[PDB]
Amino acid sequence: MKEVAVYQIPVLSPSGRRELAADLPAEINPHLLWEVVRWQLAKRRRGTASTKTRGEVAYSGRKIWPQKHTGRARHGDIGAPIFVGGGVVFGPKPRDYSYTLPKKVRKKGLAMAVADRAREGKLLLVEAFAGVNGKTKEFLAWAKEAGLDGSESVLLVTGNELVRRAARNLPWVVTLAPEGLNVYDIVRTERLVMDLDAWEVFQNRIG
Amino acid sequence: DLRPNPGANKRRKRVGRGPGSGHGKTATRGHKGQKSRSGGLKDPRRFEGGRSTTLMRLPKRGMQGQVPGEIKRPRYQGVNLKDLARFEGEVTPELLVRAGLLKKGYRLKILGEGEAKPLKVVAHAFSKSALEKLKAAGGEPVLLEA
Amino acid sequence: PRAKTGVVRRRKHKKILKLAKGYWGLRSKSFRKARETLFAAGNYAYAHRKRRKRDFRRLWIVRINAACRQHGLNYSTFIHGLKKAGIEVDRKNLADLAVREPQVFAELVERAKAAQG
Amino acid sequence: PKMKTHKGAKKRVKITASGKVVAMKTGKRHLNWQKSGKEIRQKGRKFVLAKPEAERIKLLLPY
RNA sequence: GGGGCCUGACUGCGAGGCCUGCAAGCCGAGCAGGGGCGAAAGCCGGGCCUAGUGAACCGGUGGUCCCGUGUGGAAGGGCCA
RNA sequence: GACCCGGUGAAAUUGAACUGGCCGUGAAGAUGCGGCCUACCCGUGGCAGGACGAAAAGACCCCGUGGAGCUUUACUGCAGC
RNA sequence: GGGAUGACCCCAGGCGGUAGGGGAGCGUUCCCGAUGCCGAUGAAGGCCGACCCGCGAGGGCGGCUGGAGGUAAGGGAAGUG
RNA sequence: GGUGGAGCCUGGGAGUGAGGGCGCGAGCGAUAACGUCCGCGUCCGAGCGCGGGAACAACCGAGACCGCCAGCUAAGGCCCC
RNA sequence: GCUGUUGGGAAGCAGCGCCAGAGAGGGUGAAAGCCCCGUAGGCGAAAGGUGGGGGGAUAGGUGAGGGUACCCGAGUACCCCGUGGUUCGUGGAGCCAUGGGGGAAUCUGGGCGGACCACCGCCUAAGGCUAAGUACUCCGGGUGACCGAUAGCGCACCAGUACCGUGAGGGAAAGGUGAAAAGAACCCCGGGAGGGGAGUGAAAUAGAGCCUGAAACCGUGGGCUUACAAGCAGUCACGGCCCCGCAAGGGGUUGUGGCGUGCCUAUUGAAGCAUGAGCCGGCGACUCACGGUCGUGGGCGAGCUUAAGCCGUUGAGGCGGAGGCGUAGGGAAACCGAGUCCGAACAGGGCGCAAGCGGGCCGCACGCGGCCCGCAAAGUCCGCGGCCGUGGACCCGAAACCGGG
RNA sequence: CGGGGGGAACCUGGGGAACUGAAACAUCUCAGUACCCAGAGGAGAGGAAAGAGAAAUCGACUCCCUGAGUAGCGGCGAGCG
Repeated sequence: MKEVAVYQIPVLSPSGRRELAADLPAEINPHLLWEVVRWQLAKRRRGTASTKTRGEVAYSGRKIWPQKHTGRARHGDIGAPIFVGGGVVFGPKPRDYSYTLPKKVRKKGLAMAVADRAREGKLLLVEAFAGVNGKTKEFLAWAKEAGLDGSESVLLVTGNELVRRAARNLPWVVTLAPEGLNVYDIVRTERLVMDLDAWEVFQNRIG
Repeated sequence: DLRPNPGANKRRKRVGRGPGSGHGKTATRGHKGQKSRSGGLKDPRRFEGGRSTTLMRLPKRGMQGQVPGEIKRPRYQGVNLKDLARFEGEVTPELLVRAGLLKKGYRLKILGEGEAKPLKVVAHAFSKSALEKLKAAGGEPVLLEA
Repeated sequence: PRAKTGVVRRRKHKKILKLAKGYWGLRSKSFRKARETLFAAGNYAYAHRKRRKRDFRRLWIVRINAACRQHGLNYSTFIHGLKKAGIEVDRKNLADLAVREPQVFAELVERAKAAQG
Repeated sequence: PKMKTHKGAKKRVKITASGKVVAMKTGKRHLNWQKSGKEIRQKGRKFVLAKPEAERIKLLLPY
């Protein structure tokens, strides 16, 4: 049971330490985490796979030939499922793969993700952004002078568009926003960075 | 936690049951190998034989209702002071519904077993015997609704 | 997704076609004809592996007989000597002594029929 | 779509707490003309088995 | 087989069982109510015994404390026979 | 016409064949199992006994709570009168 | 029963099987993994292989063809043999 | 006594409700049928897997996890094939 | 953003830089943020629709007591008969519609509140009009755990064509050279078609229905093998012959001898002279949706949980307790309640309930409080899986019925 | 001044099946579905209570979630709702 979060040197004041609740490395359950991911990656499914059944094919019902004395196998309409001109048995139908995952679990799984990011140390919440002004060149520097060399795909979660503006167009960087704080991104990214305003809401959401 | 490893727990068993091949549930398709199971059987929840279903038993429930419909009526949902000793102070429906029982289930009685805490219990009717337990310190709100 | 047949089939097919090389007519050009022929080949072997084990017991006994008969006795009596005498040895297979070492074989016979005297 | 309760069953057999199916004893809606009080009387409720199991399956939505 | 009183060819129940796929069929001491016959012990919930029979649904007559579509009462039902 | 030669060149059929006879046997009518008898390899023109030969998911019979046409003092309706 | 839980070894039993119940695996297509990794020094496909791993379904590896796509672990879906 | 792929209770999923030969005890039949119906048992079904019986579902022997150029046998055999 | 390097061709590999609100994607001789078209981001209409989203303009509407008792939608209300609508199938059948007969009234009116009547209430029929929220997709765009030329629309291609039918109608097959035509001058055989060189190309077994080129099927050449033979075509055991190896050893072939009754389906029973199949390749059959019920992985438990939709994204989520299951059951019901029903019954009996704890650990009050745990007393919510129900519900297949032509 | 004729689906009104289901089948189901006809439009219909139904209540209508497989309807069958 350990819980201590980092915080980059704000303006000219040393690295401040801040922490609270079983938010940091508490008791992680991989399962719960994975289920919240399917839910995310799933409910984001388009679901537009369609096929025309025999009732739906553009052929006729007229009986190809007579049920008897033809010396040919018996048949109905060309549309039947066998036959090359096909019909398709149990083909795909437009449908929603989106279910309702328990809301209380959509949280314990949000906190737990911002937990295995803390214990690893890859967690880190800032407050200032000297080289902001919405320029990549500007941002790219701000990282080096922080610990963000580019060797660890990062997740940026700050309520400041000006900053996104930069982080955005970077490979190893995954922009975002506070309200959109999920688990699929936290996990896909090696290192997580969060502002104290987007962090401010984090808990208002968790508890 | 690494990206490629949150993996399904130890029992997601996507293992469906395809019934077509040489070994396993197969050919005649895992199950059936006779006939009258090719696109449907009759039930059997309640059907077949061709005989008296088991519908030989008669209707007691004498009052299946006329055609106008069921008759409007005050519905009483009794509660146990047993489950009532979970909180103290003022005990009235509303603080009761959004709490435990009732849930707009119309009116509220009150009876239960077990020890009763010496307070006020605002109910619509009290069960004789289970009211002598409130004769050992408590309240007795009655009627209401208008 | 649409799991079209494609590659998969054509592979298992030429896999049987391979097991079926050297067969007569279509027994080797037709998957089906092949498939069958192989099943027969499947049990014919299995059974003959057990037959082979009985096959050679015959070879041996016939020889063993022919050898200790031109010497003086039969196979019935000969195996009873090497048994009463107690020489639970030879093993009809190793009775190739009748083929290689007649001097060593003849010895066994002599100490075999003697087991009766 | 959804499932429909079986009114026929709903109208003649009651399902109790233990999950048991209970219905009247069949044999007295008119048979009678003289049946020794014992028979004509002896008619409260009763059970079934493997059979009530089949019932409950039709009184789902009505639990 | 005959005689004298009689109505237990009871109401409310039913321990425990025979039988059995289901539901049916069958036996039943014992407790209460109110009785018959007997001095009493006691016996009587039809018949020496095994055939003389028909789920449910729909309706009919009684009864009855139950429900009565805003209320009172109805119409119509439910329950017991 | 058929037969031989040059020219063009189909068809139903078709599990795969390295496809003989006799007693016997076997799901009771075997080229294909058993025993014995015969028997070099490949064709061409013929004959039709067998391959339960081809063809047609028997037109007979039965079965299906199958279907249609027809009848009538079958049931139940309707046109019409 | 060992028990440094060591699913790695011992002791003794079992292992024909249709309809069927149950248990673990193999391959196919698409998805996350992926702004990553294989690639013209040669992809996927194909053609051979007496070699290597699995009981099997399969999987590797090598030569030839071919000339531009392919996609691990770990999982997820389904027009899956 | 009996620790057995025995039992007993609860629950998920079944298939099967066309059986066949043989022996024994019956009926039917003509103490005829590879007949027919019951009863006890067995085997085939599903053991057309292996040995014997010339060949041969059910008769004798015997329950086939794999491999062996090793041995003892069962039934049935030991003149040749 | 140039250069060197491999090569037919760099974007590959390599050295050193750079833009980025723009590292979507497509193309370029292969695989490129920085080379080409694009992208983020930001401008744009003389003309034609769109247009209260924003202001005007008017249209049009503007008042309360107290007395009369003049008007308040007619073959109508209403009643009866015949029907239809509604959950309502003759039912106790009202209500709303109306084909037929009869047939008012103007608020002390009249319709309704499921016959009817009496109370108590509700609303004003027989004249119209009425935005927005809802339904659909020929066309336009945008995404896809959508298909990839037997797929996907019937049609990727001059297809509703060819072709078939008198007609309604039916209804196809058919994509791919290469980076680039550089698509082969000319010469040789030939009438031509075809080919042989030369020539183009990195490649011509990429040469023009030309990438890949599988299997069936048809040929040439070679190795082993057969004309005294007998068989579901193989298998086992030796042996000859050919062949890669340094060799133990291994291939290909088949001469003898041993042993063998195809596959599938259906069957008491099939090699069966029962069914099905010429052979190869490809298409080809247990699915999804919503309820239900068991199992099972997690979440939380006197509880659990959202639905439509609203603010958010545009592969990011929240909110939303209407509502639903559970917390109590008995009875036909009134109803009573750890009870209840039958009953006269502090007889009986039928459904009912009575539900905990190994104990981690702890305030060090010589109290086990009581958190927590297996997850329960006890359940719910989501996932996955078996089976059930409604759906064409495993795929083919009728003879037939009906409607419009 | 207007109409006529056309328009994939959608829409309203006027007509309106049978197969099926009930394991036969008449009422019931399928079903006011398919289909024919008329009209209208980017929508259409509906629309300001002679409404609801028990609350000193509510206050156009359309539309979605619930209520709800409820109340009932039902050869009280199937099944409808």
